[PDB]
Amino acid sequence: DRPQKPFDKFFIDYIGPLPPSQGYLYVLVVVDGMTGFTWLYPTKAPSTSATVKSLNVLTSIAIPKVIHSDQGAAFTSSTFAEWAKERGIHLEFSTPYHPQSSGKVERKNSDIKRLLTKLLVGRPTKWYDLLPVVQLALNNTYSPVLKYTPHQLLFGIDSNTPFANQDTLDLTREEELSLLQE
Amino acid sequence: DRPQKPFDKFFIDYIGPLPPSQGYLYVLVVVDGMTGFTWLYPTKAPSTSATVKSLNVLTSIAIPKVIHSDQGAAFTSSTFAEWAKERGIHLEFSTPYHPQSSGKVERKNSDIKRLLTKLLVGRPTKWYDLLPVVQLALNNTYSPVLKYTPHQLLFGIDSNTPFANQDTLDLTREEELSLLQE
Amino acid sequence: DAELDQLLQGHYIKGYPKQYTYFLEDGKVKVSRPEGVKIIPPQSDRQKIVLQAHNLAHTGREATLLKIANLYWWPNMRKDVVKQLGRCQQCLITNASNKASGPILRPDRPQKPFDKFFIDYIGPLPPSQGYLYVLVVVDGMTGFTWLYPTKAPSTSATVKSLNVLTSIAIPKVIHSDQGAAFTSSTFAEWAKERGIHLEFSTPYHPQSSGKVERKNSDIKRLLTKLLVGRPTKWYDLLPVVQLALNNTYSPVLKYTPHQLLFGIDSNTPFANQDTLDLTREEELSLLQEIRTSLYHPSTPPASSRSWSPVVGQLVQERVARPASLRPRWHKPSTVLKVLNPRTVVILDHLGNNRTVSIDNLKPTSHQ
Amino acid sequence: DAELDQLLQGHYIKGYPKQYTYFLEDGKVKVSRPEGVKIIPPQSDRQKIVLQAHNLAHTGREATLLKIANLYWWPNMRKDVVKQLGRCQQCLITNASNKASGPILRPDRPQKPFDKFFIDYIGPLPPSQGYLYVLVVVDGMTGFTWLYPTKAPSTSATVKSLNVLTSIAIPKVIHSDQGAAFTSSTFAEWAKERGIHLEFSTPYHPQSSGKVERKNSDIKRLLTKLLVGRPTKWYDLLPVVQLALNNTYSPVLKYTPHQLLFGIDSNTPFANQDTLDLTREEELSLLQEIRTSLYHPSTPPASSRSWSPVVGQLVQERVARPASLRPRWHKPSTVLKVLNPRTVVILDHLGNNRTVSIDNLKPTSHQ
DNA sequence: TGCGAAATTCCATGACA
DNA sequence: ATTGTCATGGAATTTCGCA
DNA sequence: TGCGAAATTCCATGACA
DNA sequence: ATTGTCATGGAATTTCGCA
Ligand SMILES: O=C(NCc1ccc(F)cc1F)c1c(O)c2c(CO)ccnc2n(O)c1=O
Ligand SMILES: O=C(NCc1ccc(F)cc1F)c1c(O)c2c(CO)ccnc2n(O)c1=O
Ligand SMILES: [Mg+2]
Ligand SMILES: [Mg+2]
Ligand SMILES: [Mg+2]
Ligand SMILES: [Mg+2]
Ligand SMILES: [Zn+2]
Ligand SMILES: [Zn+2]
Repeated sequence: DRPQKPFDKFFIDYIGPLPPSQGYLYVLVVVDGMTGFTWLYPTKAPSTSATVKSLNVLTSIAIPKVIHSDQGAAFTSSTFAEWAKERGIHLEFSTPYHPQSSGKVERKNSDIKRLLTKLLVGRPTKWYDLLPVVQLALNNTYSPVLKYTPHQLLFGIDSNTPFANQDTLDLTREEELSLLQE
Repeated sequence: DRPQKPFDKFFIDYIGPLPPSQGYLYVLVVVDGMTGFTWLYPTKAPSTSATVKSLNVLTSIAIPKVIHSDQGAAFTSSTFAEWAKERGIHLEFSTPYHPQSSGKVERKNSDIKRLLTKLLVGRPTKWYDLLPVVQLALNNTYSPVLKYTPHQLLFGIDSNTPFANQDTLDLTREEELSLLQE
Repeated sequence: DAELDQLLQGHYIKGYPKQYTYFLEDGKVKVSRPEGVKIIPPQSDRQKIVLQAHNLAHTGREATLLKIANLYWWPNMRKDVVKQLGRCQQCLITNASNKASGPILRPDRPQKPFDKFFIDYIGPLPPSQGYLYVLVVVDGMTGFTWLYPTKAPSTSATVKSLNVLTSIAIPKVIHSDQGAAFTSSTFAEWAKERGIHLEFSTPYHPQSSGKVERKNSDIKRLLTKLLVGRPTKWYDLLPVVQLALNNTYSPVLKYTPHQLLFGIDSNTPFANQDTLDLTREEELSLLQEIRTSLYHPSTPPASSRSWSPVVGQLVQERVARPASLRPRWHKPSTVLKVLNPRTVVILDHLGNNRTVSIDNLKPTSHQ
Repeated sequence: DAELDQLLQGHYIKGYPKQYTYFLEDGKVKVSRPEGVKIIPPQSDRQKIVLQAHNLAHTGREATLLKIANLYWWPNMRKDVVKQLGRCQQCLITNASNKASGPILRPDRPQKPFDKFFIDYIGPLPPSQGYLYVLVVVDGMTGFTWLYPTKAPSTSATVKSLNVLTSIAIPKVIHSDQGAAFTSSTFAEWAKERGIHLEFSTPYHPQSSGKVERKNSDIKRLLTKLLVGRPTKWYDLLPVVQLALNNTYSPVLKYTPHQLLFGIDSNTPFANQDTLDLTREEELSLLQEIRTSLYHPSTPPASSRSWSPVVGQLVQERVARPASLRPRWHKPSTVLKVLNPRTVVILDHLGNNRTVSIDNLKPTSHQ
């Protein structure tokens, strides 16, 4: 069988609704199944329109062979199906109520939901400006299985922003109190 | 002695006052003593100002060594003297009441006064437009003494406007009647 | 399809080398080439494939082929690639030429003064006494120059200035570019009344008026030097510059425009006095020989990849003032006549006959 | 005067050849030379004579000498002529150079992606969805290009676009020209906060940004072809062009900017499938060698009359936006340091240190 | 009949929107 | 139906002054 | 071991205001 | 303290298919 490659499969999902940050409420998460590279796009709704608008930016850089998602409404619409067919993208859906991706993708999506929470506390309405530095952190995180960061697997080079200092990724006792109040 | 050359001596004089043609009343006549070449400049007065203004046009093409004129007021002024000294032009005046130039210049000035009269009749207020074609005629007139036209002696070439047909230069009987009425 | 059918069983077809194994896989005829396994599409599908590869970025020969070669192979692929490039109207009118024009002509200097005038306008300049432009008239044989300040590059201002100039002599031919002042019917009537033939440069090719254009450079260069540290009052300097340039030596000619015109200096500083003992007839005799012995340059060597026009060839005229994001070249047109190796008549994109310089032409690529 | 006195009696003076008869006439020392009889002015009058001849039309060496030679002669006349030319401030700052710049440098391609970005603005363009400009960001190593439409070539629009770009990776160095958007202190602070070194081209030398400028040509060329026969709605085409150019083969490289960046094509038409059986680690290994073996051009041959800068030499910087009838060159200045054969630091005409390209310099004539 | 230096010629460079 | 041009200053070449 | 033709490479040309 | 670049298509060169 052919070895797994970048752009073979993109895993997409929505995170939200979130506190409004400059008008945006959701984050469309795109993860490459082979490298673990992550793209974060802020949208104003989990709609096909906002999904096509954000994926048009991504597909102007690289086009995946397959897009995998759950049976979310924005992804099972006939409009999004026509959008994927025009670009030669095969849509692949997980079973309803049985979300299935891959171990590397599952853990990657875990890190994103946890990293977003750790920085949402204290600045719940400023996460729009933080999305760039969040992507850099996620894509420069060392992978214990592959022993390479997503940046290294996608570009074949080291990065100018290595993240040697790891955030606790767990909420400190003071961050838990300031979160239960929100 | 050195042979006579163009630009050795310019003979200048005023003709007028004339009927007003587009605001001009006089004609400053400049004749090169060697070639007989003639320049005609219309002025509004026989003043030093109008003389300097018209000779500045001519001296931007060629500068004579000597300018000869009569004791006219515009030519004996201290202003015109300063003008000639700045350009290295030597002023030379004929005796008062004894106008003296040269045979070729005397006859040339005769032709100009006669040719102007022949075309003044019928169109006394349109001689301003005719000054170009008058200069061409004068400068392409065959010289019986030198057997060359002024144009040929100044440029060393034949002209694209040879004047083989000679005007009578005398007023026909009908032109004399239409002149005694003016 | 039928051609590919006999290839799978092992029969030879011209163009397909025999030493390769042609097989079938997934309903497509494939071949094991050194670069890898490629799909051999049927003849009826190859034009559409070349078009889809080209249309990605409207790429030239090699960049379009490198795309097709990633998936397909068939005999003489570049032949089909070039065939589509020559039919793509967008590439033909947008791409640049990679062939330079042939070497310039050095037309013979006019034999006599007033044989040919070159005229052109300089401007607009800083307002000086209400004047903005300068009419420049250069005699082709001598380089002698007349300067006339005008308020506009208009026909009326051109006629008024030339009526003053032609007081001294009438030229055979007046050469100018195709500016509005010189192409108007009013200016043509003015020239016909005086027996002057009007000659026009090919459009958008100031090299054809290079006689005046070069003189325009000297006029501006001197005006600049005289105006350093002063406000740009150039109106009163035009007679000064006219006299200065007309009496300036050309180092290659060893004469000034004034000397070539008159055969003798006037009462200007540093006037030459060599012919002082000669008569005027002897002086004019020497002048007539000096005019005929003047240095004349020859055509330079052609560049290594130049093109010369041929009757019937497909050429394209450059767009005059192309708008933003608009093609720089007109649609292809045919050369009707070759007036000289640098000038042709074409069947214009509107249906008219047009006389253009090859500097504003490119040969249509891919025939 | 005393030097000319001993010459009339027949005594020898160095510089004056003995085989000529030096005599006196009209109170002036004259000599019978082959060209004729010339006046030998005293040494104290020769500087004024050269000045009057030069100032007629501010002529160069030979044209000024041909004037003086009409009347005067003295030993080493051109030596005194050149001495005045080097002191005439008007000629030094108005005349053109006749020495070309040395051959261009071909700086090494950046070793890795994101080692050096080149950025520049395209515009203004026809209004499209309210947008007028395009931010072009080219990775120096790969040629991979990002396009961002903006309403102005402003720092604010530049930062907003680069914050989106740097979501994927942070570059070591960003190179740009000295436009207002990139030289503002706000942009410098933005780069310092992210550890990005800002590199700037020498002023008025777009060749130094030739990486993007060349990419700007391909962007406009493709946009033109896609907009033929259509109104210039280019806003919706920027993502199309960005993808098309990033996946276009460079015929000399044999790779696309996408392949040099990722080592593998994505789901684009005619995607290359050669490395299909390799693992990603084996694929990246091959990519690391492909990047190091890319073709690199060398410095071209110098032209026959080129000049290279030397420390202490007198050079002149070109005037940026010279007004009408104003000098094209600044006053002479001294080369302080030679960074490379094409770049120097000069003591600017205001007293500052300035880093300029030799393309905007000329060596001051006559030393 | 030849030398060193001055004088002359050569010509690449650039600018005429 | 029309067409490049020429000042400029270092460098290359020729000429000059003298023997 | 060499031929004719196809394939590849070479590179001058021009345009990025 | 900084530096030209590269798509393009005929032409020149190399390689291929075959013997
Ligand atoms: O571009 C012009 N010159 C520039 C120029 C370029 C090369 C050259 F070898 C000589 C030159 F002078 C130019 C024009 O484009 C022009 C037009 C068209 O706009 C109409 C009328 N006159 C014009 N003159 O006089 C011009 O000089
Ligand atoms: O003249 C420009 N290009 C033209 C150009 C010329 C030669 C070359 F090899 C590449 C080129 F692109 C140009 C500018 O003059 C400019 C200025 C100055 O006005 C400020 C900011 N950007 C600028 N860009 O981007 C430009 O391209
Ligand atoms: Mg013009
Ligand atoms: Mg012009
Ligand atoms: Mg720029
Ligand atoms: Mg630019
Ligand atoms: Zn095309
Ligand atoms: Zn000067």
